[PDB]
Amino acid sequence: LTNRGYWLDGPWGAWWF
Repeated sequence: LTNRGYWLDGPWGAWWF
């Protein structure tokens, strides 16, 4: 969710590799 990923922010729910 910090715009560092593109599939699953993981702990936040969105994207943050």
